[PDB]
Amino acid sequence: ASIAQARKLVEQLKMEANIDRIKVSKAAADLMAYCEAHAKEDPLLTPVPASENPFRE
Amino acid sequence: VQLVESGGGLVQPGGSRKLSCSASGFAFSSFGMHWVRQAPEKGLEWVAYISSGSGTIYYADTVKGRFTISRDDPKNTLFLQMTSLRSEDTAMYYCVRSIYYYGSSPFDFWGQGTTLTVSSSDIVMTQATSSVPVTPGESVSISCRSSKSLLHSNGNTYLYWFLQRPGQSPQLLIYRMSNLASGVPDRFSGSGSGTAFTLTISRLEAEDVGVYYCMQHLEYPLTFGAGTKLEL
Amino acid sequence: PMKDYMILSGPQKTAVAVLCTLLGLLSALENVAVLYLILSSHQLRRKPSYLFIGSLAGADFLASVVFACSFVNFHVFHGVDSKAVFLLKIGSVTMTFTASVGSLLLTAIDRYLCLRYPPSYKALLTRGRALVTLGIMWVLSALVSYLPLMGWTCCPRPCSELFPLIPNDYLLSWLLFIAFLFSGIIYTYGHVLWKAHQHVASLSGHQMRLDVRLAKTLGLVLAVLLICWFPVLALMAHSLATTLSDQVKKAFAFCSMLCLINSMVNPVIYALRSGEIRSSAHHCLAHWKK
Amino acid sequence: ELDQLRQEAEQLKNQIRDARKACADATLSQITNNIDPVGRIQMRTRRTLRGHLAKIYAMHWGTDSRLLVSASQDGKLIIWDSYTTNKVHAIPLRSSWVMTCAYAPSGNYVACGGLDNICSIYNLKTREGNVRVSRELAGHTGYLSCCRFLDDNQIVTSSGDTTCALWDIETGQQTTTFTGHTGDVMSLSLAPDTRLFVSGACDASAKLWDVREGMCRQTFTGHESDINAICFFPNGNAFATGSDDATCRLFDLRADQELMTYSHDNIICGITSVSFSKSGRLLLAGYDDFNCNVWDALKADRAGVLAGHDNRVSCLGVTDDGMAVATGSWDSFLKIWN
Amino acid sequence: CTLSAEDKAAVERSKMIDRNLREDGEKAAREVKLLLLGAGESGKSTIVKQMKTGIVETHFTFKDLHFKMFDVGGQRSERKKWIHCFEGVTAIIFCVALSDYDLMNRMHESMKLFDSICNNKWFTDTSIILFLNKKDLFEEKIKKSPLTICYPEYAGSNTYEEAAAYIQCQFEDLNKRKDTKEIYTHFTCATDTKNVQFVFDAVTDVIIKNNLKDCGLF
Ligand SMILES: CCCCCCC(C)(C)c1cc(OC)c([C@H]2C=C(CO)[C@H]3C[C@@H]2C3(C)C)c(OC)c1
Repeated sequence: ASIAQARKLVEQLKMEANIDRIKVSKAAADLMAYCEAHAKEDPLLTPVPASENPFRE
Repeated sequence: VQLVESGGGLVQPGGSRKLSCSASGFAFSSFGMHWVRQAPEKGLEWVAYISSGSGTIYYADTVKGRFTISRDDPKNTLFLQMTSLRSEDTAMYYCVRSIYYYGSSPFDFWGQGTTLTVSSSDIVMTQATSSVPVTPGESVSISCRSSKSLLHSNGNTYLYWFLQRPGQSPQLLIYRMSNLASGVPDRFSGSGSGTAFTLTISRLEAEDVGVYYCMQHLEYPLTFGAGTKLEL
Repeated sequence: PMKDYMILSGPQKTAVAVLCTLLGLLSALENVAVLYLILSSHQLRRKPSYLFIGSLAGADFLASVVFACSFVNFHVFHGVDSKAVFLLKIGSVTMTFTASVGSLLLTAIDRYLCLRYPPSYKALLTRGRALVTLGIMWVLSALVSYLPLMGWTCCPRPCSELFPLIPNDYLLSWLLFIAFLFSGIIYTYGHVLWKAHQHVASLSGHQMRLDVRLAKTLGLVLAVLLICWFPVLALMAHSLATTLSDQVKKAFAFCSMLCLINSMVNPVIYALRSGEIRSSAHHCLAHWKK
Repeated sequence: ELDQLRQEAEQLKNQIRDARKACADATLSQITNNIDPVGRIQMRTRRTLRGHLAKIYAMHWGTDSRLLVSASQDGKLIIWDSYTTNKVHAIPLRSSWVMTCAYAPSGNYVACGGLDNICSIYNLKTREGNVRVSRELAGHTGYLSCCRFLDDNQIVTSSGDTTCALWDIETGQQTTTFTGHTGDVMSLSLAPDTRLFVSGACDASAKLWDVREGMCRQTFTGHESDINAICFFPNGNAFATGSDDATCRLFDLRADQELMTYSHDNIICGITSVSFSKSGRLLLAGYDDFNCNVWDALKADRAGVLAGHDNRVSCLGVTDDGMAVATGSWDSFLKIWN
Repeated sequence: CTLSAEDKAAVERSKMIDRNLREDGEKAAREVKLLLLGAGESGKSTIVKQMKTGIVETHFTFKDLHFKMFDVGGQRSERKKWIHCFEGVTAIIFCVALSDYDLMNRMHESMKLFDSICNNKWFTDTSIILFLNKKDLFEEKIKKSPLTICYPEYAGSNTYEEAAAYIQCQFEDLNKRKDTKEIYTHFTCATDTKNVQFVFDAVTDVIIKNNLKDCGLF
């Protein structure tokens, strides 16, 4: 019955519990580095000249 | 998709005749339709154009006030009624379909055509090479030059290339100066700069033999050019 | 020449002056308030009927300001008027009042379309169609009203005592026009009540609320319109026929204040009744709190 | 027995939580405190897209960052030229109840679905000049909340049957089914590299799925209510979620936890849409208060607000080039901001 | 005009699409949409038979009024994540079986669903055309089984009229938005053929009230 479902849940949790986890600081630094590296290519963050902007009216 | 045409034949000068272009295998209502005229030995010349919904109807200066073009969307048929025919009107009239939206492929299909033989401020395009000898498997570059720059402010260079095989209706090769038409092999390529344009055919085959035309679509006395025949 | 038309004087002149000035001021204030409410609603202005009510509010505003100014300036101020300006004033008063009755008729037609074609009321009356019928009503009212500025200027003929420099031809023509519009209102509302009663009877057969509610509201509107406009129309008819030489001109001068009373009662009886206007007023008050 | 299975499950969950806590040495707020503020960013409605006559429930920018598709309850799927506000196509839907729409990356197909339990795929660049149903993929026992395109032949769909699936379009069959959610899946975001996707359901959890082996890799919790929006970070190792709890949360993949929570005391309304600006610095979240709030990903501070709609902002997408932000709302309008 | 020939033609195509969209929108505006949210499965099929997949759309006409009905009971999912799609529906047709006061109790499940729908934030103004089906079975069952099994408090006798009135009154009190919406009650059965006319009358009343609210009279 539901015993099979519970066993499947346990197997899934075991699969999810053996993954390699990196330090949260490294992930934060990687996200910061990605945001800083591509800041120049972000029209939303840094406004572009009116001529460059396709949606000018 | 097939666009069969009727009408034509011997007509006394000064007479009247109506050509019919039956449309099948596609949505005739949504497709703006054209009439391109090809003289017995000369090139292609644009005659008339009726938009979807018969909104805007445009004519050539030669046939203005003398030709009337109308369509019956429920019947899926194009009409080109023309009165007071001159001798310059003898030609093979083609029925050309063209839908217009972002990324569309205007002039994609050309009907077989109907032969009519009457009894006895435009952007001119020049194809200097009237004929070029060709050996199969080689590469050639057909050149077309425009009087007025065909690069609009929208960023699209409105230049179209066509191929007319011996005894066949024209087919679309490149639209907007670099866009391979659907079905055309990837060997064809097109380039330009606004006033001068080229078309390249790498690894040419027997099918590629024919006459090539360049058409402008920037303004609407749509002007073709004298073809470049590619013989072996 | 208006010397014979001078009848209002004394402490009576002072009382009617102050009261009519307050009438105009309060009417203009509330009309501009509701007009701003509909304009700045940003959702009620899209509705085809609330623009008809906004036109009624604007016509009432113009009526209040123009009639108050004209009456005070001409009677209690005893201010002399020139031909062009006097005729323009008469035209303006007639224009705004005829436009008010036209807006009332347009609302009547709207409320009749609500019941005659329920499922297609939104389709049969869009914002653009409402705008075009509003425009045609306004231009018809303006033409009929400003006729005596251009058409007739009291050529040698009798001219009505009650309206200096208005030939009795114009008075008769106006009276038939506005009688026709009032008849349209009282027939449209009658058909609305009849249709509501028929619908309520039809619903009751399978299973006294809608018909009674419409009866109350439409009856109040028609009753106030009649008790405000009918006396002055009756006096105008009396002026058309009688020798127009009596003290009843003083009675008319006092009684036409019922027209400004109708102007003041129009928005409380038309827009304040609607819950959308009240909700927009609450939102406006909340914004004003800042 | 069953009791020992439950005990093992809860012990494993406790072990996972202990590992998460051990790996959580610093907060993203601590690391991103020294960096410069995002600044007051103000956007104006560049274009307004009229024509819809009902509530817009989904939209999706094409890869050209010029053409976009909008879905509304009127049964109309309109393809928009954002540069000129020109309707290119108006596909008449068989079922007017549409809650998702996606533009294929190639640009040849557009798929929309909803309460009909089918997101039908439409062939745009076809002969005959008419948009026609290429394939009506059926097999879901609930509403299709979001179906997105991997290629021209594969499409992953999120349904209310607590099951997402990958469909092979030509064969019209479920290649792999993704099970594990205990609630209705309401959002679905594909990775830029299109090898895995994360789906948010009403169980207040977001699960990462591998589109090849077909089994969940990671389960992310933290929300107090149903998740209605999900979006991948442009880098690919993070994703943001929006729930009815009025909070956006950003989760990371390689550390398997939550980095920041994006909430404010003033806002209590749910979040229907979440999208990331290019470079991932800006997190645009569509709220129920008729406002498209613009957060900063690195600092929970609120960069700006896109207050231009009269009803709930159901859908929100950022162009691939990152030049425009288009927000659709239940007012039958599709405003593009820049 | 700074537009090329192709741009002008694209604008013309956009205008044609706009015109067709407006035509379809007017057609859908003259469309009356109704939600058929019946508790369980009792009273749904009988009604859809008398008056003529996630959603089973039913279209029918009566007195030249085009009605569209939606049978969303087959969704089998969370109702709160798609019930906002039906916001703005003209009326909600609710079917309540009357023979299930013996078959928790099925009428209590129906009352719970009535609470969920009649007091839902998306349906504050949407009226309810409540159908109390299975009349003959109720009449045959009440003479043997009293109403007390379903409702513990019932001062009325065992007569059919009093019990039916009590059920209707109960379902009326289930709603708290007395001013905004009105519940229409019809005691129908399999043999009844006036259900179409009742739906027409109730829908016309709902449309009249909505129009008068919009016009500002109310
Ligand atoms: C023929 C169309 C009539 C439209 C309705 C007009 C009505 C509201 C009934 C009116 C009443 C009235 O005094 C009672 C006046 C006065 C104002 C004067 C100056 O401005 C002169 C004309 C009389 C006056 C005091 C003698 C009116 O002047 C337009 C108008």
